[PDB]
Amino acid sequence: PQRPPVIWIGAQECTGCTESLLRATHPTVENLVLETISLEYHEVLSAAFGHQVEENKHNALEKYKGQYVLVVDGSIPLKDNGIYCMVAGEPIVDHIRKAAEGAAAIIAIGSCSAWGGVAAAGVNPTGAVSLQEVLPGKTVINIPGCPPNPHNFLATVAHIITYGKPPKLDDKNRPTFAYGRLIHEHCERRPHFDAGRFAKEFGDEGHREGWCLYHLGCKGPETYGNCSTLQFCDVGGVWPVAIGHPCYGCNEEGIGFHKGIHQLANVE
Amino acid sequence: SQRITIDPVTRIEGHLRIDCEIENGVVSKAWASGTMWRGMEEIVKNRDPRDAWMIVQRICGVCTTTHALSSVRAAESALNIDVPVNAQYIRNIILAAHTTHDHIVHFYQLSALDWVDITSALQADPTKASEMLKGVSTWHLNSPEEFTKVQNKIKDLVASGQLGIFANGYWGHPAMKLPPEVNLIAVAHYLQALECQRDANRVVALLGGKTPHIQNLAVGGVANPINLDGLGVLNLERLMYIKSFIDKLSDFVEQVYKVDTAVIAAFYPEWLTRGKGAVNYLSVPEFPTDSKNGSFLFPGGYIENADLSSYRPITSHSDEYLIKGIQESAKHSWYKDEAPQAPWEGTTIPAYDGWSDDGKYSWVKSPTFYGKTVEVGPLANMLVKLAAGRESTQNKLNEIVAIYQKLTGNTLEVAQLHSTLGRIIGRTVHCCELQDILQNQYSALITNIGKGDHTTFVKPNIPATGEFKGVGFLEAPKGMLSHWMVIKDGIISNYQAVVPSTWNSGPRNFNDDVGPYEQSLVGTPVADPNKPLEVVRTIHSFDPCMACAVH
Ligand code: SF4
Ligand code: SF4
Ligand code: FCO
Ligand code: F3S
Ligand SMILES: [Cl-]
Ligand SMILES: [Mg+2]
Ligand code: NI
Repeated sequence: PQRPPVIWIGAQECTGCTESLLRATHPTVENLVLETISLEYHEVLSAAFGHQVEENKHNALEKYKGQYVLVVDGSIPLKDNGIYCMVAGEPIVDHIRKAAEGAAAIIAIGSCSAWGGVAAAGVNPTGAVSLQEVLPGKTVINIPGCPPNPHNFLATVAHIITYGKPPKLDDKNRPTFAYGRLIHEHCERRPHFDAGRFAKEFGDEGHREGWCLYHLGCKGPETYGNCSTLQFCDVGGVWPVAIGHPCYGCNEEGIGFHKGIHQLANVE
Repeated sequence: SQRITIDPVTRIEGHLRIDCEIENGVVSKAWASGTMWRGMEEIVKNRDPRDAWMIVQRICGVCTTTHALSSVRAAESALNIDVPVNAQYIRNIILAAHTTHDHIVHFYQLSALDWVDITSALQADPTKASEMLKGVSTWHLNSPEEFTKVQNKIKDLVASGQLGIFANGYWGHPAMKLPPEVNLIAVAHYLQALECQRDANRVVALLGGKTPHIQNLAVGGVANPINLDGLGVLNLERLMYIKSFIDKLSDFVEQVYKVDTAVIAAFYPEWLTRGKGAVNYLSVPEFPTDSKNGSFLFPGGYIENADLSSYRPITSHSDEYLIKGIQESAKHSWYKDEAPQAPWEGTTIPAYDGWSDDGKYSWVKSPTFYGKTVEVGPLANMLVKLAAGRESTQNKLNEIVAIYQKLTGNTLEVAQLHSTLGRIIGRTVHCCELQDILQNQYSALITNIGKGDHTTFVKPNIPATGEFKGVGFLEAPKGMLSHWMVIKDGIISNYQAVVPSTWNSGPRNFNDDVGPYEQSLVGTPVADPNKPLEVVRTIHSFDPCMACAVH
């Protein structure tokens, strides 16, 4: 049978959001590209290069007009008329706006495309912005994290394929199944927070008993996500706090890449 | 002539003793004995009906899930509750995936060492072994390289001098007929089976909350919260994860287990002519798919005197013909009340007095159906599906017969299925057909959630006066299971389990008639009475579970 088409364009990306797919199990990346979707453009895996791969992009945008999912990782740099990311001699913002015209659905995978992320932090050398800022007339689905668990992306695509619409979204256009709750409102160390049982430094007695990481700078009280429940890598028990380090807030604009690791969060 | 005892029987669940009189080199008479009792029916008495399933699940951890499901069905029967269809899809996926694990582990970990000589595998040529399977299997892990790695693990274990659970085995016995190459193929498949059964139990875990001993049931439905858009509940990501494990099971079942079944029959063809335990068979229908506890995917029925053409179909778990026929006796069992009892009126009063050949010799009761002895389990199940004209069952049996024909030049007729190898074949056919059950019920769940039905639970009410009787039927891996609950003044006043290994392992009955294990052994050739491998081969074909049989 025919498979649903996907076009993937990277802007100011580190490739970590593509690499999340190589950890996925349901589906694995091989079952994603042979069974679930037709990946029509993705520069990390493509056999074709150069003028051949730019022809196959143009052919797919025509063939599948109105039908494809467009995915972008990385921020989009507006400073100095787009020149901080140039592909085939043109600003990446022009390739993204052209591909958005014919898309059936548009997804910002990762904090960089969702809200600017690390690339837009500090002084913001390149005038980096989000995918939604570049496409003001379109509904962009945001899947933040640095990178997210890959299944936060894969189960969003599956809902579009299987049931013919996107999952339910919050007021930042994030899927509720993955981003509907604060990490601290579903964290297994909340009993320790409640009792005043805190780690004070890495390797101390409370740290070595799995106590709450609030006084090490945990950003769980101010970060929406599923890191404590879905966790990572499908082996069981693996997320930053379970390994012994505070949440940094990488999902959440104004927290990750802004606040220091050891700066304390506000508590509701 | 002489008398032998096999105690313990190993590579079963629980505690079994088998006695045999041998005359002129053949078993002339046998006794089956369950040697451990707990009193699980008495432990659950006087409790709230909603609590029973968590207690009686612990009748058995090999057939985990089964007593849990039968118990909620029994309370739902007494109370007149219709289970939500989503709760049926979830219960069905759990039972089908559990039963896949159970049958694979029985064929490989429990039974294979009756037929396979691990020492002989050290003499095999790995290349010749791989060449034997060309045009017989498409399995991707039959290479010479795989078989050489397996042979080297056997070589290392032997060289250590610590054989442990592989020691003092039946190596070189005259009833061991496989060539060295086929012994090495079987050991490689034994190890590969452990990966497939682990995948099957990952399906069970994601819906049950763990395994062994699931924790997602309720009188009224299930505890899983269906919400595609919810964090921390049964959402689309969790359903995709379940599907990733369902899809891993088929290739091993079809290309390894199904093919090995035909190969064992090709090397042991006289085992198609012995081990008949009964002439009557019973199975119940299974996998309900409607909103009113019916519309089963697999059929049930009753066969009398081995006549498939005149069988009686069973299409409902409320069938009064099935309900009214079932009784149990304790004449030759260690309980006080001996006359046949309908389970709603059953007692379980212990009366141990030691072993007597003509008196009491087991903790297992003796069940009958309108006064007759009956075999349950995969041979019953397969023969009822063939009587019903079920084309899926016909076709799967035909695939096993076609491999046997290619290997031997001989065919297999239905008369040859009433035997130790026919029983083994019925189990394999069931495991194969269950893979379609899993695909069907996963698709049904996804489609129903998409129509906007997220319902999973109907909260029960239990009147504080009145007497209510309920029965929960289930087609378990070992055969028809029933749990019988009486409710009086809001609490359990009687609880009786009649379990498939009770039917097959129970001792002589109120009329001194012989049950299936004891009948199956008459005529068994025994080359060495000190090492009675031939007896253990026939008994293992029934998949004994003595925690189940006695409870
Ligand atoms: S969101 Fe994080 S992992 Fe993804 S492109 Fe940006 S820096 Fe890399
Ligand atoms: S501060 Fe962090 S570690 Fe402590 S309970 Fe909240 S989310 Fe968990
Ligand atoms: N299958 C199984 Fe256990 C037995 N006998 C039950 O029910
Ligand atoms: S740093 Fe990021 S990965 Fe989760 S635990 Fe905190 S939102
Ligand atoms: Cl839903
Ligand atoms: Mg009983
Ligand atoms: Ni059991």
